[PDB]
Amino acid sequence: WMLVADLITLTWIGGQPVEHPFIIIGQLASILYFLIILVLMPITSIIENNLLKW
Amino acid sequence: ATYAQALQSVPETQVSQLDNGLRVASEQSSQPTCTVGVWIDAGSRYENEKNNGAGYFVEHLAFKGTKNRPGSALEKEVESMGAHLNAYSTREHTAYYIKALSKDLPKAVELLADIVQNCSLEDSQIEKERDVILQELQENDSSMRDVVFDYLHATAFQGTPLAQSVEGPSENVRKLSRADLTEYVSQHYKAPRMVLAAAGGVEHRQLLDLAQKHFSSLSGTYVEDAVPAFTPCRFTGSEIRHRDDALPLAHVAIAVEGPGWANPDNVPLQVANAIIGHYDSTYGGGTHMSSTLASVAATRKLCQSFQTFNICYAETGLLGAHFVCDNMSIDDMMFFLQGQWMRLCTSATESEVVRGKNILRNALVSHLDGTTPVCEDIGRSLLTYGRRIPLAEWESRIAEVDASVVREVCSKYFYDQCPAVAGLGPIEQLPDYNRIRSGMFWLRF
Amino acid sequence: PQDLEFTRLPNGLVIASLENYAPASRIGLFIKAGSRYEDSNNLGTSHLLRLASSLTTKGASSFKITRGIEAVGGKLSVTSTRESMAYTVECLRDDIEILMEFLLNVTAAPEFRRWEVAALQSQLRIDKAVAFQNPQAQVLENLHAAAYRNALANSLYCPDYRIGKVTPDQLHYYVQNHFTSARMALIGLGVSHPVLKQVAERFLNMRGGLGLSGAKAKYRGGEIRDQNGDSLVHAALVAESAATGSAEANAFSVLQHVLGAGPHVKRGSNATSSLYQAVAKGVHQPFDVSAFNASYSDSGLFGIYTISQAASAGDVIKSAYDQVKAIAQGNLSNTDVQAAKNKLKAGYLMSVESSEGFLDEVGSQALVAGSYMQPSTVLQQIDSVADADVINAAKKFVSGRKSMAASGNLGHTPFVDE
Amino acid sequence: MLSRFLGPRYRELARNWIPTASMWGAVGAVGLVWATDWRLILDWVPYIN
Amino acid sequence: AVAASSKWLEGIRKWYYNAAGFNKLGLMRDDTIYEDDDVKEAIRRLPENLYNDRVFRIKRALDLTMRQQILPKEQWTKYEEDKFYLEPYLKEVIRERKEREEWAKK
Amino acid sequence: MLSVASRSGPFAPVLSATSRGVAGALRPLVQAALPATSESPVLDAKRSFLCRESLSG
Amino acid sequence: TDIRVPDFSDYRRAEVLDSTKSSKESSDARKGFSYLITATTTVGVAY
Repeated sequence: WMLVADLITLTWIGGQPVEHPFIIIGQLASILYFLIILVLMPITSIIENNLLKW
Repeated sequence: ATYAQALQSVPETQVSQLDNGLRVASEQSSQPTCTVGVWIDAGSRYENEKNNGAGYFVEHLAFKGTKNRPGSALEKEVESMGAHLNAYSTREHTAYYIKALSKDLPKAVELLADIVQNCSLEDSQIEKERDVILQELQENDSSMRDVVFDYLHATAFQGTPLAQSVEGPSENVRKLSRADLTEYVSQHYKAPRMVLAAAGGVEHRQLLDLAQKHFSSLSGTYVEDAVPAFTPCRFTGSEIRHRDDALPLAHVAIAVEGPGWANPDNVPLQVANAIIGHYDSTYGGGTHMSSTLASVAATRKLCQSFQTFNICYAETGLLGAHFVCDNMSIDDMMFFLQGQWMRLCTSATESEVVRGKNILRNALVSHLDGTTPVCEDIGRSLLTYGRRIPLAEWESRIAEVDASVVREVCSKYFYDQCPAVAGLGPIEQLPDYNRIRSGMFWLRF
Repeated sequence: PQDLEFTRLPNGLVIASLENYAPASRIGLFIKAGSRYEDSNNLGTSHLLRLASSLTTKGASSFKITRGIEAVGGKLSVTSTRESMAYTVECLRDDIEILMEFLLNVTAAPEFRRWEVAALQSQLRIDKAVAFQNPQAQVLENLHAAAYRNALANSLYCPDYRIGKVTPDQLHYYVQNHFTSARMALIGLGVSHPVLKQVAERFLNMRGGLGLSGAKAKYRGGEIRDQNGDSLVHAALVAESAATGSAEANAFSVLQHVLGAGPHVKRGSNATSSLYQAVAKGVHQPFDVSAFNASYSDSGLFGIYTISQAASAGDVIKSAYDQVKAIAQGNLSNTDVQAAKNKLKAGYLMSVESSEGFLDEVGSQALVAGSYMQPSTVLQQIDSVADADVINAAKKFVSGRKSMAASGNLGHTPFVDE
Repeated sequence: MLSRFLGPRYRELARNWIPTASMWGAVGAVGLVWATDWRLILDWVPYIN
Repeated sequence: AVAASSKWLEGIRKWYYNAAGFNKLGLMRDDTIYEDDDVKEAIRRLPENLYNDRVFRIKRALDLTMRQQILPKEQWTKYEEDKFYLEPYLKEVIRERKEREEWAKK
Repeated sequence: MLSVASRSGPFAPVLSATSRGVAGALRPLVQAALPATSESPVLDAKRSFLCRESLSG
Repeated sequence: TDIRVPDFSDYRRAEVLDSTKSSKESSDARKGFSYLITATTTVGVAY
């Protein structure tokens, strides 16, 4: 649900003009879309594997 | 104490020769029994279409009485000392041999010389050996493996003497006279074409003087003595299909043309066939076996058995495989077998070649166990190589085979070549010859 | 040279080794087990045990046993009689130490896992149907059931109702009670005697003595007839004779070769076989006839075996039985006795030529008698058999109670009381 | 954990297959310019102009 | 493998067992595993009484999810009563796969 | 003293790991084969009888 | 054994009618001929 809220942010930013608050927000949200799928999701499944004693 | 040191302490073979050209060979091994016999260059490839059942007819009359010991008197003498008589006939060789006690050696050599020189082909034993041979032919038709290898020779060597069968057709058996058998012995049972071999508790000096006492009256050179002409035989890619749906299983044999006896390519081609292997449904190994075709057929229950062969003649041969399966499995067995031939022409690894070399070393020493297989190896190596190749020489040829040698020799004999196919039984799912011929080359390499 | 080195261990194990200088080696373990030691509740356990030598053990998995033996080109085989089982390993001289380790895991620490034993039950049906394509095999299993009430009447193959129901607990119980060190012998053929001994001190932690006494076999004079659709009639007719390792057993071995025990010449007419000549006087059709001899540790069987056509089967059995009656009333020449001693002497020396026959011969002597005897001693015991003892062994057959088994079209085959 | 490439026997994986491919990384510089209507290798030789 | 956090890290394990909710459907931990090829070989090797227990527990949980309901709280699977019935059979299947893979490269 | 194969007639089965199953010693005893028409039938679970056990190498 | 292949001489190529050899040799010739007759077709359908 953090990934769904990240795609709502990019839909709002993409209809805004290219100004001061909508460049630092629109480029950090572009980073977090790739950080969740590639890095954060495989590490969190391994942490949940250790907590269930397998 | 070492396998290398044990190959040095094997006793050697001593060869001699008489004035007529007869060779005499022995191996002494310090045991109270022995095996002595006579090996002849004769067979069905020396017969034409008029006398194709001549050499197999003569092997039947060989123990039925000679001039000195008529009728059953030969059989009473062999049995009363506890000895055994045996014989066989292939397409190129003929043998008679005796297993006896090593102190009965002078009597054993005397009986063998009377069998091959003075055998009576009496006209009442003929016309009663015809019906025995005619009934034996009907018994051979129930053996599916013997029928399908006769089909493979008849289609690979179509218009040559090498396509004939050993037994000969049934119309020849009905008409072979006494005159045709006496011409067969005079033309073929000749002393430079014969070998007297012995293994066991034998001294070579004793066998040589027994050979001079009983065999010296053999004709050395002949009347007009023309050189025995050797017509070679060519290979033809072809197929023969015998469809019979009432039989429960199907037999299929396929081969390409292989090398002759004295070709040095024979040793790495036997390392290669030992990687494919053999399988049978009574094996305990099953799905864990090293051979890929054996492990697949055990997991999916594809066949009853398969085997690979290496048949050699003087100038040519057959190199292939034979399998038995049900009517729904022929297309899958042919697909996996042809994929293993192409995977040795390319891609053959060093770890497969180490296993295949260990199999061939074990099969060579396991054959030479007992006086009868040692004596047969002496008698047919002198007709084939002109000498006995010792076990230390076989090991140095095996040790120089590696993975790149196997890839070169398999590509030479298998890759993009026309095979010969034979099939018998419920064979509607045996693939078309165009689809079989396309299986001998790849898309990539 | 170096004839044999024979040794008893303090736990009862027999070790024998002969040092060849042959490139191959052979190791065999011989056990007093087999079908005579099972009872009516576990029939067929020793047939499944014979088929289970590749399964997972405690020291090696089933993958490593198949791959590890095939990597050096070796073999592993099991052979069984009613009284013994034998585990054999062969390879080249430099590979023998790692195949000796596989042989000790199979026989001294097996696991019988549930899913592996359950997958092997269908192999019992394949193995029995292959063996029963020979008509001799089922006739000889019916003959032991007709002759005994117990303990030699059990078949070498599993009964049909029992296929699918041999359990892992039965296999564990059979090995625990019958694979013990005082019932075992270890025979080597290309290995030195110190190497086999420290091999042997790696299976003595369990299996310390004798496990279970078997029941003594009791003779039954029965008869089993099996009508089917075969083209020829197979029949056998026996009586009780003598146990192995006695002076009367040697007289029955000579009597077998007087009568006829197989052919010597290829496609010969069997001129010295007195059984074959007496049948062929009145019968002018295809047949075969032989003398049968089976010797065990506490009993034995001796008789005749005929193969004939259906309409001629009564004539073949009656003329074969009449020839044995002539020997029992004194008609016996010393020329025929001396010719029979030559076939028995030469056949024993020829059966010990190969490595396979020599290793089996040392293994049977170690379990039955617990010693080794040179073949010069065996050849003098055959020489001491007199003409009066051959006539007296044919009188024990003629006056003894008979057993019979037949198969084929039995419309002209006589009953055992007729 | 794709260590099936890392083995001491299948190093000859790539030694029986690359002698096929001695030109096969440059067949686009031999074969595609047959249809591109460019001059990639058309200056290399006086074969073609 | 820390002795100072022996009880603290067992508190996070017991918390995660209740936050996950297969125990509310009456399931054990080995009921919820994803069935790849090694898991499907371990199910085939189970004894007949443990196989039949697993099949009924899964069917009862699929029927509860169809109705969007859970079990009464006295019928939930306890944390220190969950039996890892599949774990000895699965460790042996994987060890056999890794043995056939070292052999294929050596 | 001796084996059951020396005093020939009682039979024995074998199982191998890489070879075929064999039954008995004197069960195919011969000169029933020189008398005419002894046919070994076609089988449904058929086996190889020479079974590599006498191969030349 | 009464079964033999019927004669194929009025279908054979010229190099394999001698019936004595040309088993292994003159085999690269007769299939290298019938591979050229198809290899022109692919460059004939390339263009």
